[PDB]
Amino acid sequence: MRECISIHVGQAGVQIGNACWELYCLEHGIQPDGQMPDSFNTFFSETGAGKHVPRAVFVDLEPTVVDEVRTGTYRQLFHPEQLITGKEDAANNYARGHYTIGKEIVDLVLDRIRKLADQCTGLQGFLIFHSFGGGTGSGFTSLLMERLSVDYGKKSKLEFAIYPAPQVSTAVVEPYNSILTTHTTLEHSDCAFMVDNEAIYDICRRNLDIERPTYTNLNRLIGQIVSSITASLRFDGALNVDLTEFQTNLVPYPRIHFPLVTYAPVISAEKAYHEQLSVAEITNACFEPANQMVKCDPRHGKYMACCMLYRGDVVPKDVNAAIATIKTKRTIQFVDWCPTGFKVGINYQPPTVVPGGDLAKVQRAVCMLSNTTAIAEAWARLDHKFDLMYAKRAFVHWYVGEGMEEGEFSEAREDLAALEKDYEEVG
Amino acid sequence: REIVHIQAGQCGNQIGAKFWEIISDEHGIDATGAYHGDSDLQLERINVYYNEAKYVPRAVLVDLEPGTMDSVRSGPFGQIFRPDNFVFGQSGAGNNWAKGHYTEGAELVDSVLDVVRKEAESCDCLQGFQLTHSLGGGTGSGMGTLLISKIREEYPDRIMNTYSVVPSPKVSDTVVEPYNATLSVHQLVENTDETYCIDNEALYDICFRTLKLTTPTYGDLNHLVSLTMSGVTTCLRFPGQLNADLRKLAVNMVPFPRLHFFMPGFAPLTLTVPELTQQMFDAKNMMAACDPRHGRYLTVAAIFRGRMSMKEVDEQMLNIQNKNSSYFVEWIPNNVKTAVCDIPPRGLKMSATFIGNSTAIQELFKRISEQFTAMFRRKAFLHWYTGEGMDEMEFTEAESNMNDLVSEYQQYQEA
Ligand SMILES: Nc1nc2c(ncn2[C@@H]2O[C@H](COP(=O)(O)OP(=O)(O)OP(=O)(O)O)[C@@H](O)[C@H]2O)c(=O)[nH]1
Ligand SMILES: Nc1nc2c(ncn2[C@@H]2O[C@H](COP(=O)(O)OP(=O)(O)O)[C@@H](O)[C@H]2O)c(=O)[nH]1
Ligand SMILES: [Mg+2]
Repeated sequence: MRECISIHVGQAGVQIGNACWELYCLEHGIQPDGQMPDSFNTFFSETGAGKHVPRAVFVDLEPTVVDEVRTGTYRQLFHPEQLITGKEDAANNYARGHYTIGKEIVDLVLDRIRKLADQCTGLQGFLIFHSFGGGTGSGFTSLLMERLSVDYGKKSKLEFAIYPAPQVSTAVVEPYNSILTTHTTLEHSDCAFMVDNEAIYDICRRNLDIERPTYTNLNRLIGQIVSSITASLRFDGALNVDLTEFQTNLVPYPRIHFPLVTYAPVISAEKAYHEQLSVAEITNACFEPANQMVKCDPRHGKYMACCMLYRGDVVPKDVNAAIATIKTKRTIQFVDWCPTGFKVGINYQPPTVVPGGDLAKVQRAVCMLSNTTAIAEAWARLDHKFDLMYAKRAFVHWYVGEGMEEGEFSEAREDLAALEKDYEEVG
Repeated sequence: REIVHIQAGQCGNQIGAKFWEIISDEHGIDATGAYHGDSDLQLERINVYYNEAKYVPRAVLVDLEPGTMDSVRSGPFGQIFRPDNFVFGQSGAGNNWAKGHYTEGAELVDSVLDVVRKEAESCDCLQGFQLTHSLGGGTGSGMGTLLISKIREEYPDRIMNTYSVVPSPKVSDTVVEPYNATLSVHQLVENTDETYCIDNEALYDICFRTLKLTTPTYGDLNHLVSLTMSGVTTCLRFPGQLNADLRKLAVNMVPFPRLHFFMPGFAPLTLTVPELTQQMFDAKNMMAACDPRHGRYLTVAAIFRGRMSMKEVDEQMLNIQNKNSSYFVEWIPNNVKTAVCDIPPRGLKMSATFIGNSTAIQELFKRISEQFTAMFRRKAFLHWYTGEGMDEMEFTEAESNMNDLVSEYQQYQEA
């Protein structure tokens, strides 16, 4: 039996993890105290009294976010030793969270992770949650990955990174941190699932009819998506049964491990009067650009692989009919060096939503993970913002004066340049 | 997480007292230090500026004139500060920078440093210092800058912030003003991370023209200074995501190590969201007496306070950024950051604050240069300085570095 350990880094990582683990508790039936009146052990551990303890490590350099959990509704679900915290944060600076401030707490975090890992028997790998635009979620995440690759070299290290957006941005140096962490994590990670904040913001404004979405709504939708992704690893499915299967199915080459994720349908709570959507409608909505999580134009790019994961009242023959209908569209172009064919895994467990949330319960849902070249369009948007700034050396001193060499700004950028070429040669 | 507040000189004390009074009225603390508010939002992050024991400010009071003790103690909030933190000397400096930097400042600086250490060492996690003073005096302008030098030599990793005010001819018209202003800017350039360039010219212009007060006293200017301090500190006082601590603010607003001089602005000066957004960027509300349309903003922070539609705030921000896109730099993407707070200030049901790192601030640094040159060619009163141990090479270096800062601002203006 194989199990997985979650690592949550920074404010964004911890806040996404709160919603995620809350939703896992509702899905499996675990009470907030850990009492549950199978494969769910992939994310939980059993004690003598029967209390289910998540394999979740919450890491932050500022106590404000973690102390929201140490006294929140789920304050009794996590052991206090799993919720690691420091007094000094990175202050939206990759160098602070990487070389000086994160170096103070990396040994403690690694010791805690080793403690959780020793309690496991067949460990697969780690699912690291973080953000690109933050000092902690970009510096300490990359430092932790570099540390884990020496110890847990054989364990897969997936990512759930939050792509910055101007509408909710907290710092102006977000592209700096996005490029810098991407350079130092591109080798150690093996399948990174990126989510763009502006896509979630647009979906919340359009579908959920929220005039000014807050982190609560975005976190709830992202928790829904992450649960839909990991339901294959939690409910003993027939596809993506392990972490290595994710690399096998979605990452043909080591440097292109950036799948694109789509989730359908997104329905406001007040719109429950609607008739339930058929398999064909949600399958078609998978390919629309109104339901994407990283806004781009996949119709231009070339698909490498595509895994579709259904949930709810879903019939296999209807899925096959939807596949046959979809495979006859000229906008779906596959790379000739990869076999042209979808992968479909169907889960019969109904989707679960948080009561009192803005997402109405649906009879069926679909999550589509496709490796496509068009996602590089989201990379260029970063690099431009990088090139507009490093050209004048703006905010560079904030990084060099805190223990990092200036020559790493260019190298990192150069790496992503090759990354961009990696998508131009393949496509 | 906590900020140690220092205030030096007559102007420093007379603006800091108003600052503490206004933020105490906002938080709910009365003159006795006891909380008498109605919301927990007021005390969510009150430990930033207060110590619990009753809530006591972290203020360290410094002067070379003993009378300013009583002038602060006779105030409505004079009895809430720690009586041990009043470090006021006997022999005043007057209006000479060298006296406050080499002879009289260097004698009290040891005791002030010990008091600052005693106040700072109690912090669980000190985040930085702030220091309210004047660039036109002898006690503030010299002794505060010497204090900053000592603190940075003692606390290199802590953010150091100031709320300096520069003199104006219509306010004091003293002949030795540009010497003190230039020599103080020469020290704030090298040993400071954040500075809010408050101008007495702007305050006098606002009080005379817009407010129609025929003879604006120091109280009228100090009211505007207190409003400015409250507006620029409401982010650090109440919970939020923008400018959480001093270092995040510095990283957000300071592109280059020396370009850290800021342009405050407040609205309304004593009415809906679009009117606030139009007035907030307007030149009549600036506290540095420069036209923001002369140069180009490097970074902008807009903080709104009160009960407003945040959707309307965002739409107005985008509309202004589109209409005034000719005045924002294209090489700093997304340089205008908007924050909203639900606690309005004292006496205003709706308010707006603007903090702008802009190149037009060099205009002010031109004035202090010009007024310097007009009395440096003839060596008007330099013998008042060399008699205190100063040297004229320091004057030349100060002028040269201020001119170099002006040149850097102009380079990044037309870049
Ligand atoms: N969707 C969503 N995005 C978030 C959330 N929290 C933070 N972010 C995004 O993350 C960016 C900043 O990165 P953070 O991870 O919050 O930075 P941090 O972890 O606090 O580390 P520091 O930079 O040192 O403060 C912001 O621009 C937000 O857009 C969240 O709860 N939900
Ligand atoms: N706006 C304002 N400016 C002041 C005030 N007091 C002094 N100033 C300015 O500060 C200068 C005098 O410096 P001062 O602080 O009195 O010298 P010091 O106390 O010895 O450091 C004058 O040019 C004034 O313009 C005040 O209450 N409000
Ligand atoms: Mg944080």
